[PDB]
Amino acid sequence: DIQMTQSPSSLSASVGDRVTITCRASQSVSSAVAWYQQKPGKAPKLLIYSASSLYSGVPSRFSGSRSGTDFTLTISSLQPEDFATYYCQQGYYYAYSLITFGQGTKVEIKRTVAAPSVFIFPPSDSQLKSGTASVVCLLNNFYPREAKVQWKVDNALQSGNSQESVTEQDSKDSTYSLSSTLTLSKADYEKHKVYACEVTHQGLSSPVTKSFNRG
Amino acid sequence: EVQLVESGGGLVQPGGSLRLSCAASGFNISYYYIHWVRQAPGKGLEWVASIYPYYGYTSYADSVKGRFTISADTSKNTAYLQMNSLRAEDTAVYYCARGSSWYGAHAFDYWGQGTLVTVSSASTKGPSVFPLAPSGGTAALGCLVKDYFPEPVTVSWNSGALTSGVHTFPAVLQSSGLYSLSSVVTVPSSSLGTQTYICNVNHKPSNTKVDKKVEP
Amino acid sequence: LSAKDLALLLFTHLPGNNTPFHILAQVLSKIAYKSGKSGAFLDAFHQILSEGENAQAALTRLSRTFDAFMGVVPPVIRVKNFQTVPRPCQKSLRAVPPNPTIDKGWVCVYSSEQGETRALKI
Ligand SMILES: [Cl-]
Repeated sequence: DIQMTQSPSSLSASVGDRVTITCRASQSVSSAVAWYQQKPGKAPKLLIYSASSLYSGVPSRFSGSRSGTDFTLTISSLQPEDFATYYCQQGYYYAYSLITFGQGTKVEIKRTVAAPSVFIFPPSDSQLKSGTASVVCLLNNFYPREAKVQWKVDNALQSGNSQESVTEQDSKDSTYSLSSTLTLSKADYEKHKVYACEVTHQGLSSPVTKSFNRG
Repeated sequence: EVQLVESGGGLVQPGGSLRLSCAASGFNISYYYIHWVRQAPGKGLEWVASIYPYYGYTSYADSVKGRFTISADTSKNTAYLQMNSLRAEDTAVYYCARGSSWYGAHAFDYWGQGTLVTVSSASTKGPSVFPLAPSGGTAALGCLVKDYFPEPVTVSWNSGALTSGVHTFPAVLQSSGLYSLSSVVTVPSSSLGTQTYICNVNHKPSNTKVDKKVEP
Repeated sequence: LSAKDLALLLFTHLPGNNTPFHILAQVLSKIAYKSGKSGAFLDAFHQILSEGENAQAALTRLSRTFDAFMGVVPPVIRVKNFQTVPRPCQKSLRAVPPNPTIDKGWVCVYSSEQGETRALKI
Protein backbone atom coordinates (compact mmCIF):
# COMPACT_ATOMS: atom_id res chain seq x y z
CA ASP A 1 0.00 0.00 0.00
CA ILE A 2 1.13 3.61 -0.82
CA GLN A 3 2.34 5.76 2.16
CA MET A 4 2.57 9.60 1.98
CA THR A 5 5.11 10.65 4.70
CA GLN A 6 4.89 14.44 5.44
CA SER A 7 7.79 16.45 7.02
CA PRO A 8 8.14 18.34 9.19
CA SER A 9 5.23 17.25 11.52
CA SER A 10 5.12 20.92 12.72
CA LEU A 11 6.98 24.20 12.02
CA SER A 12 7.13 27.83 13.26
CA ALA A 13 7.88 30.56 10.65
CA SER A 14 7.64 34.41 10.81
CA VAL A 15 5.32 36.55 8.59
CA GLY A 16 7.14 37.00 5.22
CA ASP A 17 9.22 33.76 5.54
CA ARG A 18 9.31 31.16 2.69
CA VAL A 19 7.78 27.87 4.05
CA THR A 20 8.55 24.41 2.49
CA ILE A 21 6.40 21.34 3.44
CA THR A 22 7.58 17.94 2.06
CA CYS A 23 5.47 14.85 1.22
CA ARG A 24 7.30 11.58 0.26
CA ALA A 25 5.43 8.74 -1.58
CA SER A 26 6.63 5.19 -0.61
CA GLN A 27 6.68 4.33 -4.39
CA SER A 28 6.01 6.20 -7.70
CA VAL A 29 2.51 7.85 -7.77
CA SER A 30 3.29 9.90 -10.96
CA SER A 31 2.08 13.52 -10.25
CA ALA A 32 -1.30 12.32 -8.79
CA VAL A 33 -0.98 14.38 -5.52
CA ALA A 34 -3.14 17.19 -4.06
CA TRP A 35 -2.46 19.65 -1.18
CA TYR A 36 -5.06 20.94 1.35
CA GLN A 37 -5.20 23.67 4.03
CA GLN A 38 -7.31 22.87 7.14
CA LYS A 39 -8.13 25.39 9.90
CA PRO A 40 -8.90 23.50 13.17
CA GLY A 41 -12.40 21.89 13.16
CA LYS A 42 -13.13 23.34 9.65
CA ALA A 43 -13.58 21.80 6.14
CA PRO A 44 -10.21 21.33 4.39
CA LYS A 45 -9.63 23.63 1.33
CA LEU A 46 -8.04 22.26 -1.90
CA LEU A 47 -4.85 24.28 -2.69
CA ILE A 48 -3.09 22.24 -5.43
CA TYR A 49 -4.23 19.42 -7.78
CA SER A 50 -2.02 17.23 -10.04
CA ALA A 51 1.15 18.14 -7.99
CA SER A 52 1.59 21.73 -9.37
CA SER A 53 -1.80 23.19 -10.56
CA LEU A 54 -3.31 26.01 -8.40
CA TYR A 55 -7.07 25.43 -7.67
CA SER A 56 -9.53 28.42 -7.92
CA GLY A 57 -9.74 30.76 -4.85
CA VAL A 58 -6.05 30.08 -3.87
CA PRO A 59 -3.59 33.02 -3.42
CA SER A 60 -0.38 33.05 -5.60
CA ARG A 61 1.97 32.52 -2.57
CA PHE A 62 0.91 28.79 -2.66
CA SER A 63 2.73 26.54 -5.21
CA GLY A 64 3.41 22.78 -5.57
CA SER A 65 6.29 20.83 -7.20
CA ARG A 66 7.35 17.19 -7.72
CA SER A 67 10.85 15.56 -7.84
CA GLY A 68 10.30 11.79 -8.36
CA THR A 69 8.40 10.59 -5.22
CA ASP A 70 9.10 13.86 -3.25
CA PHE A 71 6.21 16.44 -3.33
CA THR A 72 6.75 20.01 -2.02
CA LEU A 73 4.17 22.64 -0.99
CA THR A 74 5.80 26.13 -0.94
CA ILE A 75 4.39 29.29 0.75
CA SER A 76 6.60 32.04 -0.83
CA SER A 77 5.77 34.69 1.85
CA LEU A 78 3.87 33.43 4.98
CA GLN A 79 0.87 35.57 6.16
CA PRO A 80 -0.48 35.70 9.76
CA GLU A 81 -3.74 33.86 8.75
CA ASP A 82 -1.75 30.90 7.24
CA PHE A 83 -1.56 28.91 10.54
CA ALA A 84 -3.27 25.56 9.75
CA THR A 85 -2.56 21.84 9.22
CA TYR A 86 -1.51 21.24 5.56
CA TYR A 87 -2.14 17.76 4.08
CA CYS A 88 -0.87 16.05 0.95
CA GLN A 89 -3.09 13.32 -0.60
CA GLN A 90 -2.43 10.74 -3.38
CA GLY A 91 -5.10 9.24 -5.63
CA TYR A 92 -5.90 8.13 -9.19
CA TYR A 93 -9.46 8.50 -10.67
CA TYR A 94 -9.36 4.81 -11.84
CA ALA A 95 -12.21 2.78 -10.20
CA TYR A 96 -11.27 1.21 -6.79
CA SER A 97 -7.97 3.24 -6.55
CA LEU A 98 -6.80 3.78 -2.89
CA ILE A 99 -6.84 7.35 -1.39
CA THR A 100 -3.82 8.01 0.90
CA PHE A 101 -3.64 11.19 3.05
CA GLY A 102 -0.41 12.48 4.66
CA GLN A 103 -0.34 12.80 8.49
CA GLY A 104 -0.34 16.63 8.15
CA THR A 105 2.10 19.49 8.87
CA LYS A 106 0.96 22.01 11.52
CA VAL A 107 2.20 25.54 10.60
CA GLU A 108 2.57 28.01 13.52
CA ILE A 109 3.26 31.79 13.05
CA LYS A 110 6.55 32.84 14.76
CA ARG A 111 6.69 36.37 16.32
CA THR A 112 8.65 38.37 18.97
CA VAL A 113 8.40 36.91 22.43
CA ALA A 114 5.46 38.42 24.45
CA ALA A 115 5.09 37.82 28.24
CA PRO A 116 1.61 36.75 29.45
CA SER A 117 -0.44 38.97 31.78
CA VAL A 118 -1.63 36.59 34.58
CA PHE A 119 -4.94 36.56 36.53
CA ILE A 120 -6.32 34.15 39.18
CA PHE A 121 -10.05 33.54 39.93
CA PRO A 122 -11.37 31.86 43.11
CA PRO A 123 -14.37 29.52 42.87
CA SER A 124 -17.73 31.38 42.89
CA ASP A 125 -20.03 31.02 45.97
CA SER A 126 -22.68 29.53 43.57
CA GLN A 127 -20.23 26.74 42.51
CA LEU A 128 -19.23 26.05 46.18
CA LYS A 129 -23.00 25.87 47.07
CA SER A 130 -23.37 23.30 44.17
CA GLY A 131 -20.59 21.31 45.98
CA THR A 132 -17.42 21.65 43.74
CA ALA A 133 -14.44 24.08 43.53
CA SER A 134 -12.74 25.26 40.29
CA VAL A 135 -9.77 27.69 40.54
CA VAL A 136 -8.90 29.37 37.21
CA CYS A 137 -5.57 30.91 36.17
CA LEU A 138 -5.51 33.02 32.95
CA LEU A 139 -2.35 33.69 30.87
CA ASN A 140 -3.35 36.45 28.35
CA ASN A 141 -1.77 37.34 24.94
CA PHE A 142 1.67 35.63 25.02
CA TYR A 143 4.22 34.08 22.65
CA PRO A 144 5.52 31.46 22.49
CA ARG A 145 2.79 28.82 23.17
CA GLU A 146 5.01 26.92 25.71
CA ALA A 147 4.35 27.85 29.40
CA LYS A 148 4.72 26.10 32.78
CA VAL A 149 1.70 26.76 35.05
CA GLN A 150 2.22 25.24 38.56
CA TRP A 151 -0.54 25.26 41.22
CA LYS A 152 0.43 25.58 44.90
CA VAL A 153 -2.08 25.14 47.79
CA ASP A 154 -0.58 26.37 51.12
CA ASN A 155 2.81 26.23 49.21
CA ALA A 156 2.26 22.47 48.41
CA LEU A 157 2.89 21.72 44.67
CA GLN A 158 -0.20 20.13 42.97
CA SER A 159 -0.02 17.30 40.34
CA GLY A 160 -2.72 15.60 38.18
CA ASN A 161 -5.63 17.90 39.29
CA SER A 162 -5.33 20.67 36.59
CA GLN A 163 -6.20 20.92 32.86
CA GLU A 164 -5.08 23.54 30.30
CA SER A 165 -6.89 25.03 27.30
CA VAL A 166 -5.24 27.38 24.73
CA THR A 167 -6.89 29.77 22.19
CA GLU A 168 -6.12 29.63 18.45
CA GLN A 169 -3.23 31.93 17.50
CA ASP A 170 -4.56 35.53 17.12
CA SER A 171 -5.13 36.11 13.34
CA LYS A 172 -3.57 39.66 13.61
CA ASP A 173 -0.74 39.48 16.23
CA SER A 174 -0.15 35.65 16.49
CA THR A 175 -0.40 35.62 20.37
CA TYR A 176 -2.01 32.86 22.51
CA SER A 177 -4.12 32.92 25.66
CA LEU A 178 -4.20 29.92 28.08
CA SER A 179 -6.46 28.80 30.96
CA SER A 180 -5.28 26.40 33.71
CA THR A 181 -8.19 25.06 35.82
CA LEU A 182 -7.55 23.40 39.25
CA THR A 183 -10.39 21.00 40.25
CA LEU A 184 -10.80 20.23 44.01
CA SER A 185 -13.67 18.69 46.02
CA LYS A 186 -15.36 21.40 48.18
CA ALA A 187 -14.05 19.41 51.23
CA ASP A 188 -10.40 19.52 49.93
CA TYR A 189 -10.79 23.27 48.94
CA GLU A 190 -12.05 24.35 52.45
CA LYS A 191 -9.02 22.56 54.11
CA HIS A 192 -6.48 25.20 52.80
CA LYS A 193 -6.01 29.03 52.73
CA VAL A 194 -3.44 30.10 50.04
CA TYR A 195 -4.24 29.32 46.34
CA ALA A 196 -1.39 30.25 43.97
CA CYS A 197 -0.79 30.00 40.19
CA GLU A 198 2.97 30.20 39.28
CA VAL A 199 3.80 30.87 35.61
CA THR A 200 7.20 30.24 33.96
CA HIS A 201 7.55 31.59 30.39
CA GLN A 202 10.37 32.79 28.04
CA GLY A 203 8.98 36.41 28.21
CA LEU A 204 9.17 36.45 32.08
CA SER A 205 12.41 37.59 33.86
CA SER A 206 11.26 35.49 36.91
CA PRO A 207 8.15 33.29 37.46
CA VAL A 208 4.97 35.36 38.16
CA THR A 209 2.68 34.09 40.99
CA LYS A 210 -0.97 35.24 41.35
CA SER A 211 -2.58 34.20 44.67
CA PHE A 212 -5.64 34.68 46.89
CA ASN A 213 -6.56 33.62 50.47
CA ARG A 214 -9.84 31.61 50.72
CA GLY A 215 -11.71 34.48 52.49
CA GLU B 1 -23.08 27.04 -7.21
CA VAL B 2 -21.55 23.67 -6.13
CA GLN B 3 -22.04 22.80 -2.44
CA LEU B 4 -22.32 19.77 -0.14
CA VAL B 5 -24.63 20.12 2.92
CA GLU B 6 -24.37 17.44 5.66
CA SER B 7 -26.99 16.38 8.22
CA GLY B 8 -27.66 13.42 10.59
CA GLY B 9 -24.89 14.00 13.18
CA GLY B 10 -25.34 13.78 16.97
CA LEU B 11 -25.04 11.58 20.06
CA VAL B 12 -25.44 7.76 19.71
CA GLN B 13 -25.03 4.76 22.10
CA PRO B 14 -22.04 2.43 21.61
CA GLY B 15 -23.30 -0.45 19.37
CA GLY B 16 -25.92 1.94 17.87
CA SER B 17 -26.62 3.09 14.28
CA LEU B 18 -26.56 6.57 12.70
CA ARG B 19 -27.08 7.65 9.05
CA LEU B 20 -25.29 10.77 7.68
CA SER B 21 -26.64 12.61 4.59
CA CYS B 22 -24.55 14.60 2.05
CA ALA B 23 -26.95 16.72 -0.09
CA ALA B 24 -25.26 17.97 -3.32
CA SER B 25 -26.32 21.00 -5.42
CA GLY B 26 -24.83 22.65 -8.56
CA PHE B 27 -23.65 19.30 -10.06
CA ASN B 28 -24.87 15.72 -10.75
CA ILE B 29 -23.48 13.31 -8.05
CA SER B 30 -23.76 10.38 -10.57
CA TYR B 31 -20.45 11.26 -12.33
CA TYR B 32 -18.26 12.13 -9.29
CA TYR B 33 -16.89 10.19 -6.33
CA ILE B 34 -18.58 11.19 -3.04
CA HIS B 35 -16.20 10.58 -0.08
CA TRP B 36 -16.61 10.47 3.71
CA VAL B 37 -13.54 11.72 5.65
CA ARG B 38 -13.55 11.98 9.48
CA GLN B 39 -11.34 13.69 12.10
CA ALA B 40 -11.31 12.26 15.67
CA PRO B 41 -10.22 14.45 18.62
CA GLY B 42 -6.42 15.07 18.41
CA LYS B 43 -6.06 13.01 15.16
CA GLY B 44 -5.46 13.77 11.45
CA LEU B 45 -7.89 13.34 8.52
CA GLU B 46 -8.94 9.67 8.04
CA TRP B 47 -10.57 8.66 4.72
CA VAL B 48 -13.63 6.42 5.53
CA ALA B 49 -15.56 5.49 2.31
CA SER B 50 -16.39 6.46 -1.28
CA ILE B 51 -19.06 5.82 -3.93
CA TYR B 52 -19.07 6.43 -7.71
CA PRO B 53 -22.87 6.34 -8.10
CA TYR B 54 -23.07 5.88 -11.93
CA TYR B 55 -21.44 2.37 -11.66
CA GLY B 56 -22.08 1.79 -7.90
CA TYR B 57 -18.32 1.46 -7.11
CA THR B 58 -17.96 1.43 -3.27
CA SER B 59 -14.66 1.51 -1.29
CA TYR B 60 -14.13 1.41 2.53
CA ALA B 61 -11.28 1.92 5.07
CA ASP B 62 -10.42 -1.39 6.84
CA SER B 63 -11.34 0.40 10.16
CA VAL B 64 -15.06 0.70 9.06
CA LYS B 65 -15.33 -2.36 6.71
CA GLY B 66 -18.47 -4.46 7.49
CA ARG B 67 -19.97 -1.78 9.81
CA PHE B 68 -20.37 1.27 7.45
CA THR B 69 -22.30 1.26 4.11
CA ILE B 70 -22.09 4.17 1.60
CA SER B 71 -25.04 4.72 -0.82
CA ALA B 72 -26.50 7.37 -3.16
CA ASP B 73 -30.01 8.45 -4.24
CA THR B 74 -29.48 10.19 -7.66
CA SER B 75 -33.16 11.40 -7.66
CA LYS B 76 -32.32 13.32 -4.37
CA ASN B 77 -28.72 14.13 -5.53
CA THR B 78 -27.74 12.86 -2.00
CA ALA B 79 -25.12 10.34 -0.72
CA TYR B 80 -25.49 8.54 2.67
CA LEU B 81 -23.15 6.87 5.22
CA GLN B 82 -25.05 4.17 7.21
CA MET B 83 -22.94 3.65 10.38
CA ASN B 84 -23.74 0.46 12.38
CA SER B 85 -22.03 -1.14 15.46
CA LEU B 86 -20.61 2.30 16.40
CA ARG B 87 -17.66 2.41 18.87
CA ALA B 88 -15.99 5.20 20.92
CA GLU B 89 -13.18 5.32 18.26
CA ASP B 90 -15.85 6.33 15.61
CA THR B 91 -16.37 9.62 17.58
CA ALA B 92 -15.27 12.35 15.12
CA VAL B 93 -16.32 15.25 12.87
CA TYR B 94 -17.56 13.57 9.61
CA TYR B 95 -17.02 15.47 6.31
CA CYS B 96 -18.30 14.50 2.88
CA ALA B 97 -16.27 15.63 -0.17
CA ARG B 98 -16.51 15.50 -3.98
CA GLY B 99 -13.72 13.57 -5.80
CA SER B 100 -12.89 15.28 -9.15
CA SER B 101 -10.15 15.03 -11.84
CA TRP B 102 -8.57 17.15 -14.64
CA TYR B 103 -6.31 14.47 -16.26
CA GLY B 104 -6.71 11.35 -14.05
CA ALA B 105 -5.49 12.43 -10.54
CA HIS B 106 -8.11 12.38 -7.74
CA ALA B 107 -8.60 15.59 -5.68
CA PHE B 108 -11.36 16.56 -3.18
CA ASP B 109 -12.42 19.99 -4.55
CA TYR B 110 -15.71 20.56 -2.57
CA TRP B 111 -16.30 19.68 1.13
CA GLY B 112 -19.37 19.63 3.38
CA GLN B 113 -19.27 21.70 6.62
CA GLY B 114 -18.61 18.63 8.85
CA THR B 115 -21.02 17.10 11.42
CA LEU B 116 -20.03 15.84 14.93
CA VAL B 117 -20.78 12.15 15.72
CA THR B 118 -20.41 11.41 19.48
CA VAL B 119 -20.49 7.65 20.33
CA SER B 120 -21.14 7.47 24.11
CA SER B 121 -23.49 6.14 26.85
CA ALA B 122 -23.18 9.56 28.65
CA SER B 123 -26.44 11.57 29.11
CA THR B 124 -27.05 14.94 27.40
CA LYS B 125 -26.59 17.49 30.24
CA GLY B 126 -26.67 21.32 30.17
CA PRO B 127 -23.86 23.34 31.80
CA SER B 128 -23.79 25.24 35.08
CA VAL B 129 -22.44 28.78 34.45
CA PHE B 130 -20.30 30.34 37.25
CA PRO B 131 -18.89 33.91 37.33
CA LEU B 132 -15.10 34.50 37.21
CA ALA B 133 -15.31 37.69 39.32
CA PRO B 134 -12.94 40.60 38.52
CA SER B 135 -10.10 41.09 41.11
CA GLY B 136 -3.22 48.76 36.97
CA GLY B 137 -6.09 50.02 34.74
CA THR B 138 -7.51 46.73 33.28
CA ALA B 139 -9.61 43.98 34.99
CA ALA B 140 -10.08 40.34 33.81
CA LEU B 141 -13.50 38.64 34.29
CA GLY B 142 -15.29 35.67 32.73
CA CYS B 143 -17.73 32.75 32.91
CA LEU B 144 -16.88 29.10 33.70
CA VAL B 145 -19.24 26.89 31.61
CA LYS B 146 -18.91 23.56 33.46
CA ASP B 147 -20.22 19.95 33.23
CA TYR B 148 -22.04 19.81 29.84
CA PHE B 149 -22.40 16.99 27.26
CA PRO B 150 -22.13 16.66 24.35
CA GLU B 151 -20.28 19.45 22.47
CA PRO B 152 -20.87 22.19 21.56
CA VAL B 153 -21.54 25.37 23.61
CA THR B 154 -21.45 29.01 22.38
CA VAL B 155 -20.57 32.08 24.50
CA SER B 156 -21.18 35.78 23.71
CA TRP B 157 -20.82 38.88 25.93
CA ASN B 158 -23.56 41.57 26.31
CA SER B 159 -25.55 39.78 23.52
CA GLY B 160 -22.59 40.22 21.09
CA ALA B 161 -22.03 43.97 21.83
CA LEU B 162 -18.73 43.22 23.68
CA THR B 163 -16.01 41.51 21.54
CA SER B 164 -12.77 43.50 22.28
CA GLY B 165 -10.49 41.44 24.61
CA VAL B 166 -12.83 38.35 24.60
CA HIS B 167 -11.10 34.91 24.66
CA THR B 168 -13.40 31.84 24.62
CA PHE B 169 -11.22 28.73 25.29
CA PRO B 170 -11.66 25.41 23.45
CA ALA B 171 -13.73 22.88 25.49
CA VAL B 172 -11.69 20.43 27.61
CA LEU B 173 -13.01 16.91 28.33
CA GLN B 174 -12.74 16.63 32.17
CA SER B 175 -11.68 13.23 33.66
CA SER B 176 -15.43 12.84 34.55
CA GLY B 177 -16.32 12.67 30.80
CA LEU B 178 -18.20 16.03 30.95
CA TYR B 179 -16.91 19.10 29.06
CA SER B 180 -16.02 22.48 30.57
CA LEU B 181 -14.67 25.78 29.19
CA SER B 182 -14.12 29.37 30.32
CA SER B 183 -14.76 32.60 28.41
CA VAL B 184 -12.82 35.65 29.69
CA VAL B 185 -12.63 39.35 28.78
CA THR B 186 -10.32 42.27 29.74
CA VAL B 187 -12.13 45.64 30.34
CA PRO B 188 -11.29 49.04 31.90
CA SER B 189 -11.41 48.86 35.78
CA SER B 190 -13.27 52.26 35.71
CA SER B 191 -16.22 50.52 33.86
CA LEU B 192 -16.72 47.91 36.70
CA GLY B 193 -18.98 50.30 38.72
CA THR B 194 -21.01 51.47 35.67
CA GLN B 195 -20.90 48.91 32.74
CA THR B 196 -22.83 45.57 33.12
CA TYR B 197 -21.06 42.35 31.91
CA ILE B 198 -23.31 39.36 31.06
CA CYS B 199 -22.06 36.14 29.37
CA ASN B 200 -24.73 34.61 27.06
CA VAL B 201 -24.29 30.77 27.11
CA ASN B 202 -26.10 28.41 24.69
CA HIS B 203 -25.84 24.59 24.84
CA LYS B 204 -28.13 23.70 21.90
CA PRO B 205 -27.89 19.90 22.52
CA SER B 206 -29.70 20.29 25.92
CA ASN B 207 -31.84 23.38 24.98
CA THR B 208 -29.94 25.29 27.77
CA LYS B 209 -29.71 29.13 27.45
CA VAL B 210 -28.17 30.96 30.47
CA ASP B 211 -27.36 34.71 30.93
CA LYS B 212 -24.95 35.18 33.91
CA LYS B 213 -24.24 38.72 35.23
CA VAL B 214 -20.53 38.87 36.33
CA GLU B 215 -20.10 41.38 39.25
CA PRO B 216 -16.97 42.24 41.33
CA LEU C 1 -3.56 42.34 -22.92
CA SER C 2 -5.96 45.39 -23.13
CA ALA C 3 -9.52 45.69 -21.63
CA LYS C 4 -11.03 45.36 -25.17
CA ASP C 5 -8.86 42.25 -25.97
CA LEU C 6 -9.94 40.57 -22.67
CA ALA C 7 -13.65 41.45 -23.28
CA LEU C 8 -13.47 39.93 -26.81
CA LEU C 9 -11.84 36.70 -25.39
CA LEU C 10 -14.67 36.45 -22.77
CA PHE C 11 -17.34 37.13 -25.45
CA THR C 12 -16.13 34.02 -27.42
CA HIS C 13 -17.35 31.95 -24.38
CA LEU C 14 -20.80 33.68 -23.99
CA PRO C 15 -23.98 32.70 -25.90
CA GLY C 16 -26.30 35.31 -27.50
CA ASN C 17 -25.89 39.12 -27.31
CA ASN C 18 -26.85 42.10 -25.06
CA THR C 19 -26.97 39.66 -22.05
CA PRO C 20 -26.11 40.67 -18.45
CA PHE C 21 -22.94 38.46 -18.77
CA HIS C 22 -21.81 40.64 -21.77
CA ILE C 23 -22.25 43.85 -19.69
CA LEU C 24 -20.41 42.07 -16.80
CA ALA C 25 -17.56 40.85 -19.11
CA GLN C 26 -16.99 44.48 -20.34
CA VAL C 27 -17.21 46.00 -16.76
CA LEU C 28 -14.81 43.36 -15.24
CA SER C 29 -12.29 43.55 -18.18
CA LYS C 30 -12.02 47.38 -17.74
CA ILE C 31 -11.50 47.16 -13.90
CA ALA C 32 -9.09 44.15 -14.21
CA TYR C 33 -6.96 46.14 -16.74
CA LYS C 34 -7.00 49.46 -14.73
CA SER C 35 -5.84 47.54 -11.56
CA GLY C 36 -3.02 45.89 -13.64
CA LYS C 37 -4.60 42.41 -13.09
CA SER C 38 -5.80 41.51 -16.67
CA GLY C 39 -3.47 38.43 -16.95
CA ALA C 40 -4.30 37.15 -13.42
CA PHE C 41 -8.07 37.63 -14.15
CA LEU C 42 -7.83 35.64 -17.45
CA ASP C 43 -5.80 32.82 -15.72
CA ALA C 44 -8.46 32.62 -12.93
CA PHE C 45 -11.25 32.56 -15.58
CA HIS C 46 -9.51 29.69 -17.46
CA GLN C 47 -8.98 27.75 -14.15
CA ILE C 48 -12.76 27.96 -13.40
CA LEU C 49 -13.60 26.75 -16.97
CA SER C 50 -11.21 23.76 -16.34
CA GLU C 51 -13.50 22.80 -13.36
CA GLY C 52 -16.41 22.21 -15.85
CA GLU C 53 -18.24 25.49 -14.99
CA ASN C 54 -19.46 27.69 -17.92
CA ALA C 55 -18.22 31.27 -18.56
CA GLN C 56 -21.47 32.75 -17.09
CA ALA C 57 -20.70 30.93 -13.76
CA ALA C 58 -16.93 31.79 -13.96
CA LEU C 59 -17.69 35.54 -14.47
CA THR C 60 -20.35 35.44 -11.64
CA ARG C 61 -17.85 33.76 -9.19
CA LEU C 62 -14.92 36.07 -10.18
CA SER C 63 -17.16 39.20 -9.71
CA ARG C 64 -17.83 37.94 -6.11
CA THR C 65 -14.27 36.65 -5.22
CA PHE C 66 -11.52 38.29 -7.44
CA ASP C 67 -9.72 40.97 -5.32
CA ALA C 68 -9.72 43.65 -8.13
CA PHE C 69 -13.58 44.00 -7.82
CA MET C 70 -13.87 43.93 -3.96
CA GLY C 71 -15.77 47.08 -2.80
CA VAL C 72 -15.55 48.65 -6.33
CA VAL C 73 -18.58 50.89 -7.11
CA PRO C 74 -20.26 49.83 -10.39
CA PRO C 75 -19.56 52.08 -13.44
CA VAL C 76 -22.29 54.43 -14.80
CA ILE C 77 -23.59 53.68 -18.35
CA ARG C 78 -25.41 56.74 -19.84
CA VAL C 79 -28.72 55.81 -21.61
CA LYS C 80 -31.54 57.94 -23.19
CA ASN C 81 -34.05 56.08 -20.94
CA PHE C 82 -34.51 52.57 -19.37
CA GLN C 83 -36.20 51.38 -22.66
CA THR C 84 -32.85 51.68 -24.62
CA VAL C 85 -31.20 49.32 -22.04
CA PRO C 86 -30.41 46.12 -24.05
CA ARG C 87 -33.69 44.08 -24.09
CA PRO C 88 -32.24 40.92 -22.39
CA CYS C 89 -30.95 43.07 -19.42
CA GLN C 90 -34.30 44.91 -18.77
CA LYS C 91 -35.56 41.89 -16.67
CA SER C 92 -32.56 42.41 -14.26
CA LEU C 93 -32.90 46.24 -13.73
CA ARG C 94 -33.43 47.18 -10.01
CA ALA C 95 -33.47 50.35 -7.81
CA VAL C 96 -29.87 51.46 -6.93
CA PRO C 97 -29.21 50.29 -3.31
CA PRO C 98 -27.35 52.41 -0.68
CA ASN C 99 -23.70 51.17 -1.25
CA PRO C 100 -23.69 49.16 -4.55
CA THR C 101 -20.46 47.16 -5.26
CA ILE C 102 -19.48 44.70 -8.08
CA ASP C 103 -18.88 41.88 -5.50
CA LYS C 104 -22.61 42.02 -4.38
CA GLY C 105 -23.80 41.46 -8.01
CA TRP C 106 -24.25 45.19 -8.94
CA VAL C 107 -22.78 45.18 -12.52
CA CYS C 108 -23.48 48.84 -13.55
CA VAL C 109 -25.72 51.88 -12.89
CA TYR C 110 -27.83 52.96 -15.90
CA SER C 111 -28.28 56.80 -15.71
CA SER C 112 -31.17 58.28 -17.83
CA GLU C 113 -31.20 61.82 -19.41
CA GLN C 114 -34.10 62.80 -17.03
CA GLY C 115 -31.53 62.02 -14.26
CA GLU C 116 -33.00 58.69 -12.95
CA THR C 117 -30.89 55.54 -12.24
CA ARG C 118 -31.40 51.73 -12.25
CA ALA C 119 -28.72 49.08 -11.40
CA LEU C 120 -28.12 45.80 -13.31
CA LYS C 121 -28.34 42.89 -10.80
CA ILE C 122 -27.05 39.33 -11.58
CL1 LIG D 1 -5.96 15.75 -12.30
